[PDB]
Amino acid sequence: IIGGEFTTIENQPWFAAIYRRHRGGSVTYVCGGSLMSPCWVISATHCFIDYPKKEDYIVYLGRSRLNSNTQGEMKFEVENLILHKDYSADTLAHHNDIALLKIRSKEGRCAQPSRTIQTICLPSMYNDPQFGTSCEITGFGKEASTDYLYPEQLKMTVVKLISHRECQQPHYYGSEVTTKMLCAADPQWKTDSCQGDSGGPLVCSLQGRMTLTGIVSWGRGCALKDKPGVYTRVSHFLPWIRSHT
Amino acid sequence: PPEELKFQCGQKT
Ligand SMILES: N=C(N)c1ccc(NC(=O)c2ccccc2O)cc1
Repeated sequence: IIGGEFTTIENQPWFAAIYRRHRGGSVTYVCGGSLMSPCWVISATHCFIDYPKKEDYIVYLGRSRLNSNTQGEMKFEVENLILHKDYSADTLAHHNDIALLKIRSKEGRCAQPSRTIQTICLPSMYNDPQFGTSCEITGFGKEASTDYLYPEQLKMTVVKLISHRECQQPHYYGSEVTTKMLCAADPQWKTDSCQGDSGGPLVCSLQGRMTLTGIVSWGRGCALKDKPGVYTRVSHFLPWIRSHT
Repeated sequence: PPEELKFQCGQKT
């Protein structure tokens, strides 16, 4: 996240950190995700597409730091890895960029609630906040586009939803943005999601609940003027979500 | 009653 503040998992208890094992000994961060129900985490297909080997990923819940442990964290293996079949990537956009991970611990259970592990709510069919709404994003992604390392402390920031009319202006993204995407930016193009933040949540208050309104998907550069962050529009994937969980 | 019921989506404690 470019800008923002450092935070702790208690402020985003549904955030899930996904890593990949290289039996050579290292475990590297891949993407973020969100806990939907005890056994299901939702993220973005583009984080897995290149290596759909579920057995090589590890998912942690209740984590405030990237490579050190947090007291209360839970470790899970990926029992099922569901990618969208109509996922497609083009020069910038990722289409149908949503994925589901069914988790299981070594004891054979799913997540349990704690002050650091909670689920986030899903929107009602095709129901979104109106543009102008401030939503927050969280993640362990880059703090500057030129960095080649990820921060060790979790970060969060606030961005506002913008209209499709504004985002589809030729000098923003044109027709690369579809009705199945949402754009969110900082009025002053100072804070934004960036590389490493994919798969994580765009949370807004909708009908009185903190709802998973979007999943970090793509963007040109990070915090660039007229280049908003683009998110998968969760409200338009509810049937898909329901069919598999 | 079972742990799962304690989940309350969207609530920060
Ligand atoms: N400007 C933004 N809001 C933005 C830009 C890039 C990414 N992410 C990536 O490009 C990316 C690519 C591969 C793997 C993970 C990523 O986060 C996420 C957000």
